[PDB]
Amino acid sequence: DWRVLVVLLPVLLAAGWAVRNILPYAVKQVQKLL
Amino acid sequence: METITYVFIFACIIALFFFAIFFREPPRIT
Amino acid sequence: METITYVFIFACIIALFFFAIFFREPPRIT
Amino acid sequence: GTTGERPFSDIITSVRYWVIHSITIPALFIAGWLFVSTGLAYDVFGTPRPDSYYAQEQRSIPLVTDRFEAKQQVETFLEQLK
Amino acid sequence: MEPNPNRQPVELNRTSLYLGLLLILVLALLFSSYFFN
Amino acid sequence: EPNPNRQPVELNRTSLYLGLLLILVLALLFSSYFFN
Amino acid sequence: TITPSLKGFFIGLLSGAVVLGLTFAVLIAISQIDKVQR
Amino acid sequence: RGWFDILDDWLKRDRFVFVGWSGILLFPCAYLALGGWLTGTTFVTSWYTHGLASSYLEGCNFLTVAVSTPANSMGHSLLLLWGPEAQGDFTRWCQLGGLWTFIALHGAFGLIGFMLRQFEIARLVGVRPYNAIAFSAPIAVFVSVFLIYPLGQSSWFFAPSFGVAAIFRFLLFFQGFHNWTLNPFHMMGVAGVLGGALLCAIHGATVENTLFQDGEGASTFRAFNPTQAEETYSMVTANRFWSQIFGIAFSNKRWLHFFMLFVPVTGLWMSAIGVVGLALNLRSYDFISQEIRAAEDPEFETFYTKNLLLNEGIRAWMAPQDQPHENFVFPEEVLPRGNAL
Amino acid sequence: ARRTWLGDILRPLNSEYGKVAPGWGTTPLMAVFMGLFLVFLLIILEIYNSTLILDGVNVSWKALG
Amino acid sequence: GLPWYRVHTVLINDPGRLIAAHLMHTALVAGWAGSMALYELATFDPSDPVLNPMWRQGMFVLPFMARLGVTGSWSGWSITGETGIDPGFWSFEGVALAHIVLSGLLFLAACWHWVYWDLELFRDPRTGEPALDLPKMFGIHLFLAGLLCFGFGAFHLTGLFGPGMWVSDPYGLTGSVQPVAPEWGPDGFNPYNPGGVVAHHIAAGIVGIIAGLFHILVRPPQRLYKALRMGNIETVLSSSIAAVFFAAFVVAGTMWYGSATTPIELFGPTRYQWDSSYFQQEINRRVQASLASGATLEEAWSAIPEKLAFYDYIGNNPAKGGLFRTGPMNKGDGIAQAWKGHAVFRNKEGEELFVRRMPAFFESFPVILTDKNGVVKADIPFRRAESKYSFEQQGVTVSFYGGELNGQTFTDPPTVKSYARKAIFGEIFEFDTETLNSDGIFRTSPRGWFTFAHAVFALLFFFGHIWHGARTLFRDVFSGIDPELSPEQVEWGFYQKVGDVTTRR
Amino acid sequence: GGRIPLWIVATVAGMGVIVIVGLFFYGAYAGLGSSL
Amino acid sequence: SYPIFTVRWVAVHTLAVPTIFFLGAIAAMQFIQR
Amino acid sequence: MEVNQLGLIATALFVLVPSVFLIILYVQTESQQ
Amino acid sequence: MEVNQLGLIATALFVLVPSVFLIILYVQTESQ
Ligand code: CLA
Ligand code: CLA
Ligand code: CLA
Ligand code: CLA
Ligand code: CLA
Ligand SMILES: CC1=C(/C=C/C(C)=C/C=C/C(C)=C/C=C/C=C(C)/C=C/C=C(C)/C=C/C2=C(C)CCCC2(C)C)C(C)(C)CCC1
Ligand SMILES: CC1=C(/C=C/C(C)=C/C=C/C(C)=C/C=C/C=C(C)/C=C/C=C(C)/C=C/C2=C(C)CCCC2(C)C)C(C)(C)CCC1
Ligand SMILES: CCCCCCCCCCCCCCCCCC(=O)O
Repeated sequence: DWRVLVVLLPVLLAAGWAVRNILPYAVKQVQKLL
Repeated sequence: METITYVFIFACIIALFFFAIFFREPPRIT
Repeated sequence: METITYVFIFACIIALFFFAIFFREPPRIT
Repeated sequence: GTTGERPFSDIITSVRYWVIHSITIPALFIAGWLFVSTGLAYDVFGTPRPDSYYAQEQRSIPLVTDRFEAKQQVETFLEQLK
Repeated sequence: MEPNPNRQPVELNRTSLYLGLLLILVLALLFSSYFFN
Repeated sequence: EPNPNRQPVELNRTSLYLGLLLILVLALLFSSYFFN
Repeated sequence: TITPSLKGFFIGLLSGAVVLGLTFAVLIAISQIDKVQR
Repeated sequence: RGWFDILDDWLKRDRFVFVGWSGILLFPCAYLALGGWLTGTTFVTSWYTHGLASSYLEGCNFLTVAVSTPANSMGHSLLLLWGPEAQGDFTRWCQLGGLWTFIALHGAFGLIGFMLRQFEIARLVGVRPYNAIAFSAPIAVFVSVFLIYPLGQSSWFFAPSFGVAAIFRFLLFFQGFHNWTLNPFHMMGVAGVLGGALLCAIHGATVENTLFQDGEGASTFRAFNPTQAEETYSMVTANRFWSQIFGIAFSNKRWLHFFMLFVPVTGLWMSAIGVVGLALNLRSYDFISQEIRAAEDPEFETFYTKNLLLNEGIRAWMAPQDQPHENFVFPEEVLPRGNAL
Repeated sequence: ARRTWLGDILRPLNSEYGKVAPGWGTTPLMAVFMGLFLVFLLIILEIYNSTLILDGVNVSWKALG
Repeated sequence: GLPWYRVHTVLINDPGRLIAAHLMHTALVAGWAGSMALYELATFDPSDPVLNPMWRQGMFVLPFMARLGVTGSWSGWSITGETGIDPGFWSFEGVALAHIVLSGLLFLAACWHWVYWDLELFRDPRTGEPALDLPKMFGIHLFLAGLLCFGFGAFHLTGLFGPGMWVSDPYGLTGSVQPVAPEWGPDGFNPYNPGGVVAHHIAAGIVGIIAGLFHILVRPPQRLYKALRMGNIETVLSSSIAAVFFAAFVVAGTMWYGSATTPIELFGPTRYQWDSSYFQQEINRRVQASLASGATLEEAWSAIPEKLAFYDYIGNNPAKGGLFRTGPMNKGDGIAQAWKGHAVFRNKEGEELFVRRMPAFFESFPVILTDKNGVVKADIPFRRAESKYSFEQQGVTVSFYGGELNGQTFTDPPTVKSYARKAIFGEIFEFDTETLNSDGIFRTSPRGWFTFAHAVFALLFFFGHIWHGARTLFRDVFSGIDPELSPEQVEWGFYQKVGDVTTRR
Repeated sequence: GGRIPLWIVATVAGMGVIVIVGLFFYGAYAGLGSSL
Repeated sequence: SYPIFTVRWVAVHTLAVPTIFFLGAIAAMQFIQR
Repeated sequence: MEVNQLGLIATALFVLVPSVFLIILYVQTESQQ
Repeated sequence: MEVNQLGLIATALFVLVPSVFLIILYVQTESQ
């Protein structure tokens, strides 16, 4: 039902926001990992 | 006989205290 | 309990016979 | 005396850490709040609301008394509320 | 046949004797009430 | 300042057997009278 | 025959195999990627 | 050097949190036992198994929340999520008490995982495995109390529920029904726990008050170096002090620290034996000689008879609400009561 | 050491101390039987527990007649 | 020298004297069996298997001889009550004497192996050192175990060449030793199906023979030999202890819950039969049938076998004892003599009332009488001044059907309460308390004592497993850790893999 | 790297704990579990 | 040179993420009325 | 008081048997030195 | 048979006490 999306939306946005600010630095890590 | 037994065991512990303190193996340094 | 006590003592004596014979101090010509 | 991970004191005093987490922390706090304020927590877990421990004129506990009909017993208790 | 070479002396020092007697006497003091019941 | 009069004591295996035999046979004799 | 609790037993058995196998698939992949250097 | 050795390599990497092969069992089970308890105490009722509220959602506080035992009607059912009682319905599973078995069973396997971790790390580092051996005592306590004890009784219902006040209720149950304070195996446990706490305090204090002056600061902590060869306190002065204060003293540093292992571990093992007896209602409830005399002689009174009256009050007064499945109706006139109260 | 008639007969039975098969040997096959035995003990446990209910298996004293 | 707790380690590298010590232990255990049986025979009363069965008398090994087919005495009695029987040599007495002779023979063998410890069999032929090939020994011993397990199932339990085993009806009324056919279907795993016990020993016995042959012919993998220290006899001790505590937990559980191998005529009822009113439901079923076919109340209850009524009594419930209440159950409530009859309570208006039965948890319990609907109608009050439900006020009477008191009614309130206090225990019996000077306090049965001892040993053997397993895997540091242990090896980050010096950075 | 001074992180975090815990104690007197 | 995602990172968030969610849910509970 | 009679023999042997064991071990240690 | 109850302990100690004395003397003779 609808209450599940209301509960899940802040989490997705927080994970979305973290993925944005960190993506350039995560990509370097995967790489130096040859 | 049970009073005698309790008191007997208790008396043995007190006597053991005496030997354990005054007739211990003396601690000797190094 | 008295029957058990009599038999226990008798059995210890037979055991003593075994050790006294087969585990004696051997007589040595000294 | 280090195993190669970044020191904690360096992370939590860093600006980038606080950029990410000043969003991620309130979001999680708000999500948990909504889990309760929407009533979803009652439904997921089957926890009685203050109005549904008893029927109106009822002072008997709805106690499960059968091992293999237990699920059905709960369900019958719930119907007797509505 | 040689004598058995795995034999070892056994020891119990005086302090261990005091500890063991104390253990046994205190255990007897504790359990004697339940034996008499 | 140890005491010069101390001596070791001895009991050889034969004396143990004899002594154990005395005690067990004495117990076997008197036990009937103890039980009465 | 095939009772409801026997189906559930198989459900439980399959679920555990999936959890165990997925866990070891991940552990093996990571260990291949990030080896220790000797 | 195949996939097994490559996995061995990765599990045993020196990292902030050592993993190891034992971590495969420990970390899932520990996390789930702990997460199960926090989930249940925050959200899950005990209305259908006990007639009790038991979560923060219901109005309870940290002292009164619990993950409560299943209903007596479940017997010793494993209460698997997919089993015949809940039939895969997560909600019914919570209401029937499934979180209790979840926590107890995952907790048990987590304890195994932790003791294997102690073995694993000790082997890699090169020390003797005595920390693992000492941990046998918490394991015996957990399994005897949470598993063996309810398995001897009618159902899981009579195991301890996982909560502060629920455990308090467990203590009082055991007084009134088992007369557990009278049990010599518990008394040996008491002596091991209080003897351990004594040894802990007295040893810590002794070291701290026989320190060598190894620096000039008034804070004496700074004057220790983990790689120094020298003892940081005087065993000789500590021995003299205690010999003259108490009559006897330690003289062997190894015996002392072994004895500190020995005393609380042995105590816990003894109490576990006593609970195994109580699984069968094999109590030390009575002294037969006291009861024969007191039945015949109404002027004979001891602290022993005084306590049994207390036990009888506890049983009659808590049983109806504590064992709701039994439908005990005790009319007022049958309740044991002294004068006025 | 003392030789005896019976000792000479049993001798080859105590003569391969330390002999191993190379590497992992039959360890994979062992693991298969261990896994089968686990599932088999689970079934026995859950029948006794009444978590696994099988048709015509009445886990009760009344299965004596 | 050796500390006291290590004296027996002098056997670790002495296979001969290890065998001698193991022989001495085996002699002592068989001798205990013989002595225990003789004691039980000197104290057992066989005159009433109904109200004074073996399990009311504190018999412990007698039920285990009976379980496998030994049922009679050279004195002419048998435990099923049959009289004028000839059991042959394998009476209780003959079993006892066989174990005593076996104990004496093992004792002599122990002497020989201790004296002649230096047998060339025990020496590695290449190195001349004492050595035991533990992998092959395991295969030989497993093959032997498999043969015995199979033989015991195929011949003894089937009756193909042997007596069978104890079997009975679901209510423990008509037990006897009978040959048992294997149950090969899924009901063979039903713990209450005796046929499964037969199939188990045939199937597992073959598996043991096959696995035995495997372990004789196939060497352990090098990986497994080194991991489990298969050159070290203490690894066998560690795993043997684990197997043994596992087995001990299983036999404790099946004793407590009941199975086809723990019948109630040999060990007594379980606590769960009290919890579930297992015998009371069967009794009511029979009375209702007698009532359905027009028999009177007196006739219906009189048809109830005393043996069945004696099961429906909390004094035979094994969860009613105490740790230091010693001896046979007869020492507590007394020697049961007769069923007094079934007590029926009625109030002044003729409603049948029911005494609330004592639950096993409670050392004492109030006297509360209810109607069929659970509504309280009478009790024995504690505080008298505001009593509403006294027997005096409610006119409670008791009548008896069947048994000794059949057809009698009592109306004087103190007699009626007296029977009401007994009725919380279930069916009411006449006991002899003088013969044993019984003190009136419930004791547990052999089912309770066996379970207690084996659950406690199992727990303690868990610690033995952990101890000797630790000693096996950590042999090299038993006496202490390396005095040259590098600080770089225990500090963090020096090595990539913990304790592996080849992973230095 | 070392931007936000640690002592400021500790103060704000510590006052956040105080706020959340204080709200739980306020809740002991209001609504569910208050006895009213 | 420091990695961002580690075993440590996982363990930390495994605990920290549901903790904040739970504190949010318990905070809301303080305003429930009967 | 009507106590279990065997309590006395049980108590006496409980004390005596392990105590004697320890005394035996201690005295023969001393005569080694 | 109605025997004297203290006869068991009297017999038991009659055996144990002097026997233990001898054993103590003998074992310490052997270890020197
Ligand atoms: C180390 C990890 C671990 C361990 C030991 C356990 C242990 C347990 N869990 Mg937990 N669990 C875990 C991780 C773990 N869990 C994780 C990661 C999750 C999240 C997904 C859960 C979620 C969870 C829930 C929700 C529940 C449990 C439950 C249980 C219990 C019963 C499990 C069972 O019957 O298994 C049976 C399964 C096996 C033993 C698998 C063995 C596989 C064999 C070796 C091979 C089989 C081959 C396969 C079937 C063939 C494939 C066929 C295909 C081709 C068709 C037990 C105590 C239950 C419980 O606590 O009830 C009270 C329960 O309801 N677990
Ligand atoms: C002087 C008072 C005193 C003392 C010192 C003790 C001492 C003891 N009591 Mg007794 N008790 C007393 C009075 C006392 N009692 C009285 C008056 C009563 C009333 C009759 C009782 C009733 C009583 C009962 C009913 C029981 C005890 C038990 C015990 C033992 C508990 C041992 C232990 O640590 O368990 C603690 C538990 C463990 C060690 C289990 C393992 C725990 C794991 C390792 C925890 C892991 C935690 C996890 C990592 C993180 C969780 C965090 C989460 C909170 C957020 C101990 C011997 C118990 C016992 O005998 O056990 C056999 C028991 O069941 N007592
Ligand atoms: C058609 C063939 C066949 C048949 C009909 C049977 C029939 C039977 N087998 Mg056999 N079996 C067979 C073939 C067969 N077997 C073969 C080929 C093997 C391989 C060699 C075995 C190996 C085997 C074993 C190993 C066992 C049986 C058992 C049984 C019985 C099961 C009922 C029972 O009481 O379980 C009761 C037993 C269990 C339910 C197992 C519970 C295990 C627990 C849960 C493990 C936990 C231990 C742990 C330390 C817990 C301690 C702490 C705890 C208290 C918390 C029954 C007589 C069991 C038995 O003898 O019971 C008396 C048993 O243990 N069988
Ligand atoms: C598995 C072992 C086992 C079991 C279950 C039984 C069971 C039974 N026996 Mg048998 N018996 C056994 C072994 C066993 N016996 C052995 C080995 C002997 C030879 C000594 C006997 C000799 C024997 C006789 C002579 C008699 C029985 C009788 C009985 C019955 C009553 C038992 C009773 O009152 O217990 C009482 C139990 C206790 C009081 C518990 C004692 C446990 C103590 C408290 C433990 C000590 C704790 C320890 C010191 C702590 C220190 C640890 C710390 C230092 C670390 C019962 C059916 C009696 C009967 O009715 O026969 C017809 C009877 O007269 N038995
Ligand atoms: C088949 C079982 C078995 C076997 C063969 C052994 C064998 C051994 N053990 Mg292990 N152990 C076991 C079970 C077993 N243990 C169990 C169940 C436990 C947990 C209690 C332990 C705990 C344990 C420890 C902690 C230690 C050993 C040690 C040893 C070694 C020296 C023992 C010694 O000299 O004792 C000498 C013992 C005495 C002189 C007197 C003991 C008297 C006890 C306390 C009471 C006696 C009761 C009665 C006589 C026997 C009742 C039998 C009952 C079980 C039925 C030896 C290799 C020692 C070792 O590793 O040394 C290197 C050691 O330190 N064991
Ligand atoms: C069960 C289950 C599961 C799981 C789950 C989980 C895993 C969970 C988790 C959970 C979590 C993980 C949670 C957490 C929470 C937490 C919290 C809630 C906390 C709180 C705390 C606090 C309150 C504190 C504070 C304080 C104080 C008070 C004082 C001092 C300071 C401090 C700060 C410490 C699953 C899914 C499988 C499914 C099935 C079931
Ligand atoms: C030489 C010979 C002979 C003889 C033999 C004999 C005579 C034997 C005997 C034997 C015996 C007769 C044995 C017995 C044994 C016993 C024992 C082995 C016991 C044990 C016990 C115990 C171990 C116990 C313990 C305890 C107690 C005391 C208390 C409680 C707890 C318990 C249980 C722990 C003949 C003629 C054949 C032939 C030729 C040769
Ligand atoms: C041997 C170790 C195995 C441990 C694995 C843990 C098992 C994983 C459990 C996760 C299963 C949850 C699925 C529940 C399905 C219920 C739905 C249904 O019954 O229809």
